[PDB]
Amino acid sequence: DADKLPHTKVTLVAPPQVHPHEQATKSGPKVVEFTMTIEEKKMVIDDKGTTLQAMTFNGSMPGPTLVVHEGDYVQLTLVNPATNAMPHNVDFHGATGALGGAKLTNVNPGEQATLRFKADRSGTFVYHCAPEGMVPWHVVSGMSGTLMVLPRDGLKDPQGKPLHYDRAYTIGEFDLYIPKGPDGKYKDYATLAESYGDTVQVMRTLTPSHIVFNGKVGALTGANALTAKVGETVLLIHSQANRDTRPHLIGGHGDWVWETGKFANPPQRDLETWFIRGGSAGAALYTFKQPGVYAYLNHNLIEAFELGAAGHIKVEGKWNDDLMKQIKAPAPIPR
Amino acid sequence: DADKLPHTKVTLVAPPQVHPHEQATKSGPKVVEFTMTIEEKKMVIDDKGTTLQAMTFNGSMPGPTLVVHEGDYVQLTLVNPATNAMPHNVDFHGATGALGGAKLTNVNPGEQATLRFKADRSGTFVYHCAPEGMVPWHVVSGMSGTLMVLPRDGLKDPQGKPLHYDRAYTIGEFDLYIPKGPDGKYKDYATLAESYGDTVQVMRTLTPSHIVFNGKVGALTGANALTAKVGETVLLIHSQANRDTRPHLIGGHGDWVWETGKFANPPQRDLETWFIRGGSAGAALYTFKQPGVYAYLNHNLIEAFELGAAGHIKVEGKWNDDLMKQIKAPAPIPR
Amino acid sequence: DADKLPHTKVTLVAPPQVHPHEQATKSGPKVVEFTMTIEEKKMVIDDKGTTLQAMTFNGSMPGPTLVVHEGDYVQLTLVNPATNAMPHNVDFHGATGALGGAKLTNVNPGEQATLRFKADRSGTFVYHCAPEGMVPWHVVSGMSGTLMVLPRDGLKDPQGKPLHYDRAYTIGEFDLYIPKGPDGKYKDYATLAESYGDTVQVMRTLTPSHIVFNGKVGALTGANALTAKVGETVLLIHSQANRDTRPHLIGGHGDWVWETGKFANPPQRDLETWFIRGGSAGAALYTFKQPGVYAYLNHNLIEAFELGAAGHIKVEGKWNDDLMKQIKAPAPIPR
Ligand SMILES: [Cu+2]
Ligand SMILES: [Cu+2]
Ligand SMILES: [Cu+2]
Ligand SMILES: [Cu+2]
Ligand SMILES: [Cu+2]
Ligand SMILES: [Cu+2]
Ligand SMILES: [Zn+2]
Ligand SMILES: [Zn+2]
Ligand SMILES: [Zn+2]
Repeated sequence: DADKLPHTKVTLVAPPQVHPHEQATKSGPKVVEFTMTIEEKKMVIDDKGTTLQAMTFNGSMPGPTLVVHEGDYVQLTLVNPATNAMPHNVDFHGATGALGGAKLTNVNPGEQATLRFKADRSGTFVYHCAPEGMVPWHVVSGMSGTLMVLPRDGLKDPQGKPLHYDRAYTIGEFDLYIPKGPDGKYKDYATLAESYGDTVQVMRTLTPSHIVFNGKVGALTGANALTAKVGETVLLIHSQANRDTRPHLIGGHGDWVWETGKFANPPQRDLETWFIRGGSAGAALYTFKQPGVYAYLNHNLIEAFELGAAGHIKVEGKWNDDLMKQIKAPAPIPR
Repeated sequence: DADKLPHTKVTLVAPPQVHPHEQATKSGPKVVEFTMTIEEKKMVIDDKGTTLQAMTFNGSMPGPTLVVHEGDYVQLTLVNPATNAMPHNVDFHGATGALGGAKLTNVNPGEQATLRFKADRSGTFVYHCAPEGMVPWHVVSGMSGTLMVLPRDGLKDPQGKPLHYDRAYTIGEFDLYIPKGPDGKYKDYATLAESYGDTVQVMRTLTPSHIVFNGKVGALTGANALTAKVGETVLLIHSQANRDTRPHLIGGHGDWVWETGKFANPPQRDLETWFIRGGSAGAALYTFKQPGVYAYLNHNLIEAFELGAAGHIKVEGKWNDDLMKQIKAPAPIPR
Repeated sequence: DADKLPHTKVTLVAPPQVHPHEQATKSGPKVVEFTMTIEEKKMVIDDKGTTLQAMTFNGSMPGPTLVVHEGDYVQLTLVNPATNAMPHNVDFHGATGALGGAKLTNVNPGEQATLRFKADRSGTFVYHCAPEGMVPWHVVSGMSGTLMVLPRDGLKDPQGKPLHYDRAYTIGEFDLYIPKGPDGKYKDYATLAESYGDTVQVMRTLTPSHIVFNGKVGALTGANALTAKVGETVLLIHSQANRDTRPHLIGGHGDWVWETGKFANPPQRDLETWFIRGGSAGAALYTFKQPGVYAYLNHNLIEAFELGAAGHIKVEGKWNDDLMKQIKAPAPIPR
């Protein structure tokens, strides 16, 4: 039992990376220790300077991804610094009991707490803040991320054959509800508490003002695009703690996808577009076969291109004419 | 054939309970007789006294759950009392032909009819009212429920091993479209017919004013919370006849879930959040491992906490520190 | 390799039909040649004369369905006539690389191009136009359709047993965003370019004005209903390039359904309602057992009956009292 098991300490990393870890392991169960510190801050979320009175685990939207193996215990120290204004907690969907841990992690500014639970189920699971009476506001303002519980012998296909990834990326998709004033301009609030009432009103319309990957329009574009090479297998972890989304890799596929995010279930293959239910994290593997700049996006194209739910993946390597060839380039229609 | 088979008479019960029944059975096929009586009534749907000009099977939202086994015949007498104002009918998604039965059950006030069909497919299926030219209005006003067709040898896991539940609960989730007047207050209508035009306008926005379990905000909370004990397996039947939803048990899981609701298909395990397509009923099993008060809700948290799509499950038993332990309670951050 | 393979030329047909083809085949891989010509035109989309400044492949919403087999190459000549005003391209979700082909098929009016790709994955896949900076507008205005890549040995059930259809129908479901002027009437635009800004504004609300099958309210009703007979198996291909939908056959089922649309995955059986993710095509088989006029629709009933997402299937044959019988017709309630 957990008091007799070896402990290990994991250092988290900022999205869209994921901290180093093993897939299949010869290691036995451990109590894996993590720490997160809550940061409330105002963030610029689009290219015209709109701000969000935001709330984060570890300073980022999403929070960092935590990786353990089935049968490990997650032991998180949750810190709420006195520089914050609101109480916070955490609800791990991967956990069993006490509202996912929320009941045992209620921290006011200047407080901290330590929760342990058993990661007895494999998969990608959302975690998110959930203070009594303020749940949706904390979630939509940025307080969510992914716990990935890998099977002890790695991922498996529907026939039980081994699957793997060579790199992993974590994408959180955030439906935002930014209020507007009488002039039709987005409101800028001096404090987090001042944004509340107006935000609730926008939330109740069910219409996001912005839907962003990793905290801002274009977060995963340009110098910040995801990268890969031909022949590399990428795992794309996609979390949406509040609202449905439908990920698609343009010019690629989901080779093996667990859209409900639970690795004891067989994956589906060859997907064009998959579905992440609001309140869950899903996972797709894809092995790149062509070089070039791919778009990874929500395939409600309005939500992607107008509202912000789209990123890029820049892939190195040799073009393959067997998979795709320009036979005749654009030219005048023969008369 | 059906004319030669034994008949049986089932007495229905009000949601969220489900009438007594066997799971696996040594019984052969029967014609299972049911009766439902339509009631139009005005209902209070939230905590500030908003009303809905409602339409129900048997007086409740949802209608009662009807349970048979694969190969039985359902024989429903549908009664429309003269005290009602509108014609009604029923469309069983579990049935084959004549618009699910709608074409054969058109009853004006003061009329009744009796439909038989063969329940040749296992699963949870929506039934709902569907009068020509008035279909969405009758559905959104409350006229739906679940037919559960159990396999004759009970539920099975993906390996064909037996699954069971110890108790069953039926949850209907209702997207409501309550109109508002020039003062921004919800309108109160003296008759059902007077609510129609204004409701159609709100429906066409696709934005529910309220999204409730079992007919009202808080229906399944307080003295009306669902109950269980540690070690008990609960079946949660979830119907949504009009709009998608994404059920989640906070602090629990879907141990085995048929989110499309069709028991001949293997279930998925370990789900955090599952998806009920508008126009379907799904089913989840969960075995409680921790005591305490769980929330069962739509994980669009705005739809749950702002609009009403959330209930509670109060669970008796002994806490398990292996699954979850508070290691350090909330306390000042060490300086 | 592709340069050494036999070529074949397919003549496309207008939806809701699908061009003649084999299911299981003894044929080896071919380069299958297709041509499509883009047509921009103004279309009447409802029964009160509302117009859409539309954009189509081959003159129809959806574009025609293209059918090949796994291991074939699709070789499409894309023509953009000088009578069109906008540049166009095509993104095949069934293809690997260069944004699905979009990067290699950018055609201005008066130009054409020829793309080849390998159809290495079985399933129904969306194709759609995707010009840089104009993607959602081209999609929502009508520029999408289905590529069906059949397994070389036909469709298979979860046990690997053979499945087939006797006829196939292709349904595209289009979320439209028609602007309105100060009088609350739908705007009519003299050119395609004039509709742009106003349409973007409506798109950003995420609320369709109309949601139609095959380009108009009632497209698949009356003289244009789909047809079948008792004992015939129909394949219903359903594409939605932008927005989720939830198909349902009223009085029927999805006997075998691939709702993600990818034939290497086992289908689900007995579905009441299935789910097509925005940005995908799905496929259902159903064998008719009762005659009569069925409704095939999106089971958000507001989206179906108010906004237009519903069609009819008129089925010939003999009624079966075993599956369904009117026991007592509507009559006065006994006193
Ligand atoms: Cu918080
Ligand atoms: Cu949650
Ligand atoms: Cu009715
Ligand atoms: Cu229905
Ligand atoms: Cu175009
Ligand atoms: Cu696409
Ligand atoms: Zn690799
Ligand atoms: Zn039990
Ligand atoms: Zn046949």
